Amino acid sequence: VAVFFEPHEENVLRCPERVLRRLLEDAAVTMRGGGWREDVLMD
Amino acid sequence: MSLLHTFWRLPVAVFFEPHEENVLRCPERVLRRLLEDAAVTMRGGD
Amino acid sequence: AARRIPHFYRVRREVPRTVNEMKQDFVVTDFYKVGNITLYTELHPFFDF
Amino acid sequence: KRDEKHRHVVNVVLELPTEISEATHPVLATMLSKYTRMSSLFNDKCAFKLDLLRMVAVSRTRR
Amino acid sequence: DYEETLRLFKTTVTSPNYPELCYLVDVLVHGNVDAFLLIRTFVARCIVNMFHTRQLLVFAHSYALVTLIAEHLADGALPPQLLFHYRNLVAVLRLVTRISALPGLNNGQLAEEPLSAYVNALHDHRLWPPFVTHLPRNMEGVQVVADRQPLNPANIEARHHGVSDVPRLGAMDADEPLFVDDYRATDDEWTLQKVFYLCLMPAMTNNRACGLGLNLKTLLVDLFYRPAFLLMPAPEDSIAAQRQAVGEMLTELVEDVATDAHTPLLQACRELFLAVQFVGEHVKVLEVRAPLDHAQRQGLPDFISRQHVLYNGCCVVTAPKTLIEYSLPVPFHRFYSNPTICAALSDDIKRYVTEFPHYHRHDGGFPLPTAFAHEYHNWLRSPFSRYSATCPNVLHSVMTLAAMLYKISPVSLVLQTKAHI
Amino acid sequence: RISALPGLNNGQLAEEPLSAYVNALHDHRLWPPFVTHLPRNMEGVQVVA
Amino acid sequence: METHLYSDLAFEARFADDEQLPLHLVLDQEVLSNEEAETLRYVYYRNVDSAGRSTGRAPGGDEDDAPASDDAEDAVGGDRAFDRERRTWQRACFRVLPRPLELLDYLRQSGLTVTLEKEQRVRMFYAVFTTLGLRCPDNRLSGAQTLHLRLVWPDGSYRDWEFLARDLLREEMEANDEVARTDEWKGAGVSRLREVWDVQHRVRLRVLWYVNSFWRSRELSYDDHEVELYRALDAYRARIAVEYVLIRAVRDEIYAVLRRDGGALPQRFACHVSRNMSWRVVWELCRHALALWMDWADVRSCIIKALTPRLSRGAAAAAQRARRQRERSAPKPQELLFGPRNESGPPAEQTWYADVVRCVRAQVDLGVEVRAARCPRTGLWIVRDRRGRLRRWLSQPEVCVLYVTPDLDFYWVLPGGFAVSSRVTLHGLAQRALRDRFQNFEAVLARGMHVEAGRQEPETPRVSGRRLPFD
Repeated sequence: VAVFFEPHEENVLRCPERVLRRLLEDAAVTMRGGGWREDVLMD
Repeated sequence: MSLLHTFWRLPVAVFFEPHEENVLRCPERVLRRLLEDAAVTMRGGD
Repeated sequence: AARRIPHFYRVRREVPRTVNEMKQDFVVTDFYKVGNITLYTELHPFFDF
Repeated sequence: KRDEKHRHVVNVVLELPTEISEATHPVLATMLSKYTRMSSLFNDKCAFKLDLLRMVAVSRTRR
Repeated sequence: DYEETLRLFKTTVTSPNYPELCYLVDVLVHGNVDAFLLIRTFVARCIVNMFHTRQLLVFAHSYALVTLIAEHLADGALPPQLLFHYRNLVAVLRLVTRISALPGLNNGQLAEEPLSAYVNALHDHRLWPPFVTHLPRNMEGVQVVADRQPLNPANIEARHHGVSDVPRLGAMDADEPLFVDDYRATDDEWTLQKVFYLCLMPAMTNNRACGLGLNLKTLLVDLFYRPAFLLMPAPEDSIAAQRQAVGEMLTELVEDVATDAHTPLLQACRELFLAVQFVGEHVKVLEVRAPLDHAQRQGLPDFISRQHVLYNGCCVVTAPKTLIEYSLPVPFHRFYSNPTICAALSDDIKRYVTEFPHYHRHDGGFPLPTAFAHEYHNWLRSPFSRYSATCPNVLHSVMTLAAMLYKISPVSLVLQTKAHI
Repeated sequence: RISALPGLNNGQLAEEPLSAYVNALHDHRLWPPFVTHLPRNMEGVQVVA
Repeated sequence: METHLYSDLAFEARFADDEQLPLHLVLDQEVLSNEEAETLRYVYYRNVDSAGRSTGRAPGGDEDDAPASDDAEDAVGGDRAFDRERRTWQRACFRVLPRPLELLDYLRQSGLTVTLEKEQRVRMFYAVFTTLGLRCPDNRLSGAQTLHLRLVWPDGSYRDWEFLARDLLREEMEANDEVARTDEWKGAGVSRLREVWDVQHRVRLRVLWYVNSFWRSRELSYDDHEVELYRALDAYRARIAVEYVLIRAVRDEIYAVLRRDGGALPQRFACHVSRNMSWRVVWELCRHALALWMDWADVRSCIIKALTPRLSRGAAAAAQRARRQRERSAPKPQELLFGPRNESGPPAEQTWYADVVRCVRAQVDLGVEVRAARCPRTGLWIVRDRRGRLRRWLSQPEVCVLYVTPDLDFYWVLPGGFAVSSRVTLHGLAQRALRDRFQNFEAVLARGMHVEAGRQEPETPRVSGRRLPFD
């Protein structure tokens, strides 16, 4: 038998600072990379 | 140690078949092995 | 495909069975009994479902 | 000139030891005549090595 | 009564100690007639010596090697017994091919296809042998896929072994241009290949076979880059000097296997060396897409069948030990998918098998890679693996496997029924 | 080969495969009388010296 | 056969006004499946010049070149844009031959004298015959023009192919009682047969050149300027990128709102959670799943599939009606006691489309349909399958799912239902690109269907070769 918490509007899943840092660095690298798929098809 | 924040201040005991509701059953080993296998899989596939 | 073979086995997750392979493992007379769950797919000799 | 590029392809790319010189290997010179004509494919030196190997093999076939 | 040869085949194929150089010479000759003719004496002496020291018939793993051995090595260099064993293997192939078709009734053609092809899949060109050396003569409905798209006749470009080809060696890892020898297998030898790989091999090996491919480019530029091979004049000093000249790997490979006293080790190494000029390329896995024959095509018209074959590869029955680090295991078929061989060849497969011991079995239930795992779209399905995994090694088992490929088409049913089969 | 049931034992319900449940010759809990190497797994097996 | 001759006659009749010359096409099992040939309804073609302008839109530029601004009321231009795109598409005459044949033998067996250079037989399991036109505004034809091809099936589904003139006319322009035109047409025959490929190199189709085609005699001029073809290439690049820039906009919106909320993600889908699950692994799995979705997103992603019905003409009137029905005060007692019953409010269930990505093994699913309803006791979302079954992929720890609503609101979901919510910004692109690349086919009346709209579909016509030919 395990205990679980019931969903509701108030609850929230927080983010660690390091994880958010890594996500935003990946987002910036992806935006600056310029490896667009339509560019691959045009190539 | 707190990343989840809950409205309800006291948890309930799980019941009923998995077809009735969505629950997160999650052994630590299962999750860790899943992550460590998935990480390399994304890298595989000018 | 010639070099990505280890990547498939690199993850330690099971691979589900298929209907035909499950159909193979029944004895001749045991095949027709109600315990055979694969009978609902055996609609045609020349075509499998 | 040509000495720099020739020494490049024979030493930095082919990694062949110095004691095997030009006059001691005529098929080597014949291949080097065409090897320098391409400026790319100098990263997988094993390809040039293999071509030199099988051209040496071709030379010593009595047929 | 060809039985004594089949017992020899069973003993040699299931042998753990099957020699290392057999796979290497198989891929070096690549199934090309000229390459075998260049190395004709070496393979004959190796066969004689290996049969003398070990009571087995080597070279049995590759169809091209055994058929060229049976043909060319007949004139000389072999004793009559071994030649008769190889000829008996070819005779078993021919005997079962006679059973495959219906020779009495198949006089005619339908839609410009031979009437025997409609009866049995052995005679159908849309069925490919799992291992390929040369492309077939017929490509009417066969779309061969190399990377994504079907191979236009412009992407297939013949290799010429005599002069240069530096960019071809550089392109070895690449896939899209399918380099081939300028030869095309005829329908008869196509049927023989299909027979050898589908009927004979799993029956004799009990489905314990496997396929592998080599990083041959990196292997040869260190196995043969020794100065002894470069400076070949147009030996006999000492054994140790020969070993130092030739290298540790080749010494391990060849030392006692082809090195009779009438021809020291270095001469055998040079014989193997001249054959390298027919170098081929890296191993590749090809997908075969083909719609069924015009009689089978009445139902499910859009059924494009997916089939997978190995090109520039090898069929092996035991894991190598001196060629481990330069080899890749490629289980692709539901035959040739032994978990043990590929587990010994690669660490990741070994860990996957040790995690899931129930996959260690050999009844065709081993999980093929998701790319190859299309059972329904294949011509051969689970019952073939299940039957072959426990069948006896009698020749009748081979002919039973051949009989199971009789087709379901209405014309095939007519031809079977008129013969009262 | 004869000890197990090769045509039916394709499955799993623990760390132990189905072959462990059908024959004691496969499962790791029955050690051989003479041993030099300790086996791969000892989940529910303990050695007392 | 008869379609090509009739199309030659018809294009000859109308060349005075339209100035389109006919191009005869035959297609085989490489472009369409046997089912699609057996069930083909309409074949359509559209011409795009070297400037990227469709034949049927104003030459100097149109208001469709202006961008659209995300509002459902003026939904990507309303019905007028649909009418314009209807006007630009032209319909051809086509025939279906379902039995296997080879064109050389079939034409020799017909009255036409083929005269090809070599007697190489070309076999095909089924043949669909069609003839398309390409417009030259004057006696000059350009090699940078591109022609689009569409095949339409009774379910409203369609596929798009486009190829440019210089492949269609690579060598053709360099090769330069009373008689019925049918007689000399058959007696003159055909001699040149070439293979043409789509720009993406995805479809192979054959073109036939009948020597007695009327377009021969006009002594028309042809040329292909290099800058003109460069313009055609860059315009094609602009056309092909619509779905990918939309997906990138979704990516940037996801990252922007993930930055804005400080990484704290509130729950929007109802699922039970545990305080003692390791959520760091969940976060890293979310990162990997997001990267994989960025990689494998396709033209059939949920965002484009949801954008597609927004462009239909019914959307604008439906948006007006829905907004007016929401724009209501409390109802007066008079209307409650007397008169008609109240207008039915929006339903408690909705139809959604979603993209599901898996991290355990490389696998995504894109054209997934899901039904959405709100759980009354908690006010959160519950995802149900099309048959009514509950979707369990929310519980599965290896899965992240992106949902898109009909009103272009999208939810990004990691395990536990904790979600990231933002609106789609279709502001980035001109109305012309969205309206040209994706739009639902609107049926025009033909044989075997009721004239009264909305009636039950009769048996699909299904011209077939497995039966004896019907007459």
